[PDB]
Amino acid sequence: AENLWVTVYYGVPVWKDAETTLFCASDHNVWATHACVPTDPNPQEIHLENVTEEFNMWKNNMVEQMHTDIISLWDQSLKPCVKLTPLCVTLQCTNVTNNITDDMRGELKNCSFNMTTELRDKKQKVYSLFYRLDVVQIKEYRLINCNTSACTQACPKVSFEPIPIHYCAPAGFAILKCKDKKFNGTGPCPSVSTVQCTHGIKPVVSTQLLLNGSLAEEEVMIRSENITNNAKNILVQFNTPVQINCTRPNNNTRKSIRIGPGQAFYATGDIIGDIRQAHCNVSKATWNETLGKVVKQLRKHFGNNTIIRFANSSGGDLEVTTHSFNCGGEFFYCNTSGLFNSTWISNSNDSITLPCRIKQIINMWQRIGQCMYAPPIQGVIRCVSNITGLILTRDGGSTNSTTETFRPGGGDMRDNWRSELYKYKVVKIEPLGVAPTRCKR
Amino acid sequence: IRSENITNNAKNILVQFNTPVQINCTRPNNNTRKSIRIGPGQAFYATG
Amino acid sequence: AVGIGAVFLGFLGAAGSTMGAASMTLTVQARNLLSTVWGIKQLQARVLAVERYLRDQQLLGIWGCSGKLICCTNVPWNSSWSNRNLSEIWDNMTWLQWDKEISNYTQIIYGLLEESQNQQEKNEQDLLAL
Amino acid sequence: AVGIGAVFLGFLGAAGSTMGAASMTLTVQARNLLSTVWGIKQLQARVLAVERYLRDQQLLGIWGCSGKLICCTNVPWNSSWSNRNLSEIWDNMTWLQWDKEISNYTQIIYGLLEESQNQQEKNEQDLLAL
Ligand SMILES: *[C@@H]1O[C@H](CO)[C@@H](O[C@@H]2O[C@H](CO)[C@@H](O[C@@H]3O[C@H](CO)[C@@H](O)[C@H](O[C@H]4O[C@H](CO)[C@@H](O)[C@H](O)[C@@H]4O[C@H]4O[C@H](CO)[C@@H](O)[C@H](O)[C@@H]4O)[C@@H]3O)[C@H](O)[C@H]2NC(C)=O)[C@H](O)[C@H]1NC(C)=O
Ligand SMILES: *[C@@H]1O[C@H](CO)[C@@H](O[C@@H]2O[C@H](CO)[C@@H](O)[C@H](O)[C@H]2NC(C)=O)[C@H](O)[C@H]1NC(C)=O
Ligand SMILES: *[C@@H]1O[C@H](CO)[C@@H](O[C@@H]2O[C@H](CO)[C@@H](O)[C@H](O)[C@H]2NC(C)=O)[C@H](O)[C@H]1NC(C)=O
Ligand SMILES: *[C@@H]1O[C@H](CO)[C@@H](O[C@@H]2O[C@H](CO)[C@@H](O)[C@H](O)[C@H]2NC(C)=O)[C@H](O)[C@H]1NC(C)=O
Ligand SMILES: *[C@@H]1O[C@H](CO)[C@@H](O[C@@H]2O[C@H](CO)[C@@H](O)[C@H](O)[C@H]2NC(C)=O)[C@H](O)[C@H]1NC(C)=O
Ligand SMILES: *[C@@H]1O[C@H](CO)[C@@H](O[C@@H]2O[C@H](CO)[C@@H](O)[C@H](O)[C@H]2NC(C)=O)[C@H](O)[C@H]1NC(C)=O
Ligand SMILES: *[C@@H]1O[C@H](CO)[C@@H](O[C@@H]2O[C@H](CO)[C@@H](O)[C@H](O)[C@H]2NC(C)=O)[C@H](O)[C@H]1NC(C)=O
Ligand SMILES: *[C@@H]1O[C@H](CO)[C@@H](O[C@@H]2O[C@H](CO)[C@@H](O)[C@H](O)[C@H]2NC(C)=O)[C@H](O)[C@H]1NC(C)=O
Ligand SMILES: *[C@@H]1O[C@H](CO)[C@@H](O[C@@H]2O[C@H](CO)[C@@H](O)[C@H](O)[C@H]2NC(C)=O)[C@H](O)[C@H]1NC(C)=O
Ligand SMILES: *[C@@H]1O[C@H](CO)[C@@H](O[C@@H]2O[C@H](CO)[C@@H](O)[C@H](O)[C@H]2NC(C)=O)[C@H](O)[C@H]1NC(C)=O
Ligand SMILES: *[C@@H]1O[C@H](CO)[C@@H](O[C@@H]2O[C@H](CO)[C@@H](O)[C@H](O)[C@H]2NC(C)=O)[C@H](O)[C@H]1NC(C)=O
Ligand SMILES: *[C@@H]1O[C@H](CO)[C@@H](O)[C@H](O)[C@H]1NC(C)=O
Ligand SMILES: *[C@@H]1O[C@H](CO)[C@@H](O)[C@H](O)[C@H]1NC(C)=O
Ligand SMILES: *[C@@H]1O[C@H](CO)[C@@H](O)[C@H](O)[C@H]1NC(C)=O
Ligand SMILES: *[C@@H]1O[C@H](CO)[C@@H](O)[C@H](O)[C@H]1NC(C)=O
Ligand SMILES: *[C@@H]1O[C@H](CO)[C@@H](O)[C@H](O)[C@H]1NC(C)=O
Ligand SMILES: *[C@@H]1O[C@H](CO)[C@@H](O)[C@H](O)[C@H]1NC(C)=O
Ligand SMILES: *[C@@H]1O[C@H](CO)[C@@H](O)[C@H](O)[C@H]1NC(C)=O
Ligand SMILES: *[C@@H]1O[C@H](CO)[C@@H](O)[C@H](O)[C@H]1NC(C)=O
Repeated sequence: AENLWVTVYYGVPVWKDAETTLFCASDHNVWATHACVPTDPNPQEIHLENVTEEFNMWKNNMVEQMHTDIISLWDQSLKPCVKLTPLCVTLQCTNVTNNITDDMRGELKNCSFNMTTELRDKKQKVYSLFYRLDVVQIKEYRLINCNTSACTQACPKVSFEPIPIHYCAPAGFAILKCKDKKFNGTGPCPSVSTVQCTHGIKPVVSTQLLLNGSLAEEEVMIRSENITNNAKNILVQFNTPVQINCTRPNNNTRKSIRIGPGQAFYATGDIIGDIRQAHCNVSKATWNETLGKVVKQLRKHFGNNTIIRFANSSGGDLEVTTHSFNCGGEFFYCNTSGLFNSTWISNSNDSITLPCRIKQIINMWQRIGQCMYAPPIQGVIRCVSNITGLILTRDGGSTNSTTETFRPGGGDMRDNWRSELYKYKVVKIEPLGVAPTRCKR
Repeated sequence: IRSENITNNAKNILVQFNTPVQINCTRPNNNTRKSIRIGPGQAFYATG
Repeated sequence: AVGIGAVFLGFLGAAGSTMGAASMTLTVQARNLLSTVWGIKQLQARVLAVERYLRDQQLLGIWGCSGKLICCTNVPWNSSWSNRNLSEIWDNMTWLQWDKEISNYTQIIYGLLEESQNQQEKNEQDLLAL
Repeated sequence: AVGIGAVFLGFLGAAGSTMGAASMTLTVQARNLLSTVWGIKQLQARVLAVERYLRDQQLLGIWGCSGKLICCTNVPWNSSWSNRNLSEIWDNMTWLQWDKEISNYTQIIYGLLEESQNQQEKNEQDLLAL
């Protein structure tokens, strides 16, 4: 009676969730663009009407792929140049006290040691300036890493500056982007587009502060996998940036020592002029306004008549306890204590200065047994950056008290990538379909 | 009993049993182990 | 004829369109399907895509619809699978919604198609025997 | 309708069966064909399998039997190849024995099939010219 018959169609627009491997698209650097394809001058986007998709930032497979690719590129970049095997010798060290302030006392050590030469039957006597965090007493000191493993030197010619990278999908797969504002990273998105691939993402490595990121188009956004649980970090995205100016003012000097055939070690000769502490500056009124916006948004989730406290970091390693970043090739670790120190109750030109330290022996990723020795940078260094987000954690959270305390956090670098790839997902097409029609073979 | 060419004496003979024979092997010395650090993250294990 | 622009449809430009309108853009989707360790991964992805395409082509051939994008068959449509009439399907619904609705009636349809094709082949072979 | 179970025939399940019964399980065999240094070996094996499948499909298409598992043709059967009747072939012999028997008469059959297909195509082209 129906007289309707099955009919097969190939190439229908139907897709499903899937996982695959995206490839490069990017316009001497650590993040090698040589093995990455050039990007198209005019990217294309197709807005899908009447299509509402499901999104979840906390179960995105692209973050893991990005992390693995970044680590792999990092590993490849450090291969073809010197390994600092002979650096582990007994060092005779003294204090540096030539034109220093009251806060830099004991932070620098003038050390002398013996070293090999190009000929294996000759030795030389050399000296260099080391940081207090790099040497451990055995008047005799040794490098911190020799009792764990020998490890390489940073390679002078490659630069650490991040560059954008785009991830484009293979054939048979599509990338869907959610353009709905106020999207908190999980749930249904009604506005959807198909993009060949994403906007340029800078792999910025930092802790406790997201630098050179993206800004929300509507207002401050707060995201968390389970806001009720205190064990999950909270990601805060600003709508406007906060300028921060960091500097190392010491006039450093660099010298080269030939430690073998075609092998040179770069040491710090001496500092010309006064010695002062590297430090950063951030505006006070702008920070206060940003914190006001943040607490206003937090009151939406944590009650309207609750006291919100910003306090100091709990503790642990220097990297997790301090905002760690790279400026001008030098690794800064800084004590963001003057920022997250206040309490908020429901109801000109000075700037906050953070004095802070530099390091040379680096364990970038959370791994044990591989360092990275950064050669010194000659001369004064200054660098300006934008702060566009925060990674907070709720302390305690019991029902005994009516006050919520938030502290800075970090450590894991997957959260840094999660803040950029939150609005993208990958799907695979299902060309085959069956429908009713009135033929008969 | 299996062999590629049983007549030839240059070919090994494989014998497969139908039941096993238990064998008990032992070293009864109470050895002691110590570690010597021979370099950065390199340890050699010696008999004390 | 002077002042009107022209453009081409995208890979998934007809996703939001109705089934009747979306069925006229099968070639745009069909064409896209074909086209140290990183090289291994790319080669594996390409080989997997080729294998999937070959499997789809073989499945189409098993039903007797080889070398066609649209091939309407002899299997009748059961009312249990869907009760909506044609007017409410090809003019008021999209392909995604249709796939969602009948997602739990596909394997039986495939089996019926295979059996019908086998019966047709047997009947044709018997007819050619005369 | 209660008291009996159901199982599915496996790969090469009809190897010992007669040709007539074994010809009804072509799909199970057909479907199986498609689906650091070790990765190279596996990729090479997959590519070789794909190439073999494509070569077989091209050979089938050359004879005009494209997209078909059973395709009976116009070439008459010579008595020299085999004098056995149908009753002694499709009901008393297996595919392995049949392949063993006529192993030395295959290339001539392939050439005859190719020539017959070429002649049929030429005749069809001549007919369509009118
Ligand atoms: C957030 O973004 C902002 C802006 O995008 C970033 O700020 C920029 O940072 C870059 C990199 O530090 C900086 O570019 C440098 O400017 C210096 C001053 O002009 C240059 O001297 C420097 O060139 C040296 O380094 C290059 C490698 O990066 C070498 O290729 C080049 O030859 C130079 O090296 C010579 O000099 C050194 C030092 O004397 C010596 O050791 C070498 O042997 C060689 O002789 C770069 O061009 C931009 O100027 C910054 N822009 C602004 C507006 O400040 C900021 O860093 C980002 N934030 C984070 C956290 O990354
Ligand atoms: C670090 O120590 C070295 C060695 O003691 C210092 O180099 C000496 O500097 C004095 C001048 O103050 C010269 O007279 C000596 O000849 C130098 N010694 C050598 C071996 O060259 C160096 O000045 C010290 N640097 C700092 C910052 O204290
Ligand atoms: C570099 O090596 C020389 C010798 O090759 C060291 O001088 C010796 O120092 C020890 C003390 O550790 C004395 O007991 C020896 O008598 C010294 N020998 C000579 C010939 O002077 C020198 O100390 C080494 N340099 C450093 C910085 O340790
Ligand atoms: C978010 O976290 C809270 C706190 O853990 C979860 O609620 C708890 O769930 C566990 C499950 O075994 C219970 O034992 C606790 O008693 C619950 N505590 C409270 C305060 O409810 C909550 O389920 C999480 N959210 C989701 C969606 O899983
Ligand atoms: C951070 O702010 C301090 C002031 O709080 C700056 O110190 C001044 O720096 C200027 C340089 O142009 C000098 O002229 C002043 O004499 C300094 N004043 C004091 C009190 O130190 C410092 O330079 C700023 N640093 C950065 C990186 O912005
Ligand atoms: C960070 O540095 C920038 C530039 O080095 C500062 O911006 C300058 O501020 C002065 C004083 O208001 C102006 O005269 C300049 O025109 C500004 N230049 C630029 C490029 O903006 C900024 O004030 C500094 N911020 C902090 C907190 O130290
Ligand atoms: C956050 O502020 C507290 C309070 O000042 C810091 O606690 C101090 O820690 C130092 C050791 O580094 C002690 O000498 C002080 O006595 C402590 N203060 C008090 C009042 O007891 C805490 O260290 C700060 N956080 C970080 C990461 O430095
Ligand atoms: C981070 O900065 C804060 C603020 O300067 C430090 O807290 C001070 O620590 C010293 C320790 O010598 C105390 O004497 C001060 O009283 C502390 N200030 C206050 C306001 O309590 C803190 O120690 C710094 N972090 C680290 C690890 O040193
Ligand atoms: C910090 O943020 C400001 C504002 O977002 C940036 O200035 C903008 O830069 C973009 C570059 O694509 C321009 O299109 C805008 O017109 C600029 N806006 C203003 C108000 O200047 C600035 O470049 C950022 N700095 C860093 C280092 O990222
Ligand atoms: C098994 O081994 C025997 C011993 O080698 C083979 O017999 C020999 O074959 C060689 C071939 O040149 C002769 O020169 C010897 O005189 C033969 N000796 C004997 C005692 O027969 C025998 O052929 C082997 N079996 C097979 C199947 O090859
Ligand atoms: C192998 O056999 C010998 C005996 O031929 C065993 O020696 C005895 O071991 C037991 C251990 O429980 C002692 O109590 C006896 O006193 C031993 N007797 C002698 C004569 O040595 C030996 O232990 C056996 N070893 C194994 C591994 O089975
Ligand atoms: C170097 O200075 C530090 C800090 O004042 C002090 O603790 C240390 O004992 C000094 N070492 C010397 C003078 O050898
Ligand atoms: C190396 O020395 C430091 C300080 O002396 C110590 O904390 C660390 O545990 C040592 N490494 C190992 C592998 O024991
Ligand atoms: C915010 O995230 C929660 C997570 O459970 C989700 O339920 C909610 O729908 C999100 N907000 C919006 C507007 O979708
Ligand atoms: C650092 O020292 C060098 C060498 O004396 C000098 O040329 C340069 O001007 C100094 N830098 C500053 C900022 O004074
Ligand atoms: C923290 O805030 C309190 C305000 O009560 C202030 O007295 C103290 O100096 C601040 N400390 C820092 C390190 O900013
Ligand atoms: C081997 O020596 C250790 C240390 O004295 C002892 O604990 C252990 O029991 C000894 N082994 C035997 C089998 O007695
Ligand atoms: C989207 O849906 C509306 C009604 O729900 C319909 O009028 C419109 O045609 C649809 N979009 C397209 C591209 O057909
Ligand atoms: C095996 O052979 C016997 C006799 O040759 C025959 O009866 C039997 O049917 C054969 N097996 C199958 C599965 O046909």
